[PDB]
Amino acid sequence: KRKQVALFSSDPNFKRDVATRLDALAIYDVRVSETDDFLKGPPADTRPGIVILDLGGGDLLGKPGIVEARALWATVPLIAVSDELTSEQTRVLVRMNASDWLHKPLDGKELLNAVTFHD
Repeated sequence: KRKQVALFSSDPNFKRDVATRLDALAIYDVRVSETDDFLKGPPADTRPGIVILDLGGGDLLGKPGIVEARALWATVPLIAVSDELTSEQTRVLVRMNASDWLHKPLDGKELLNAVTFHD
């Protein structure tokens, strides 16, 4: 019934605030994990609806098989959250085919607009 949301972040403030915001909307089943858990792809016991990936400074974009790991998630919408990136990092982000590029600190409205657009 509820739309599964996989959230990946190494920022404790961001994890708490995004899970609280989406869980207050009641129509989302939100799972939270470390940024590098994204590389593992979806678990066989789940059915992802949306992925929220907190890239931070963009350390994960320099990981060798990152664009291939995105394909493990098939065509689920991907919401990318990051601080400012370089052109080289923006290239990887473009290949990762995210529907939204949110800049930290994200406002309430911007995240809810990105998630509800795919509903």
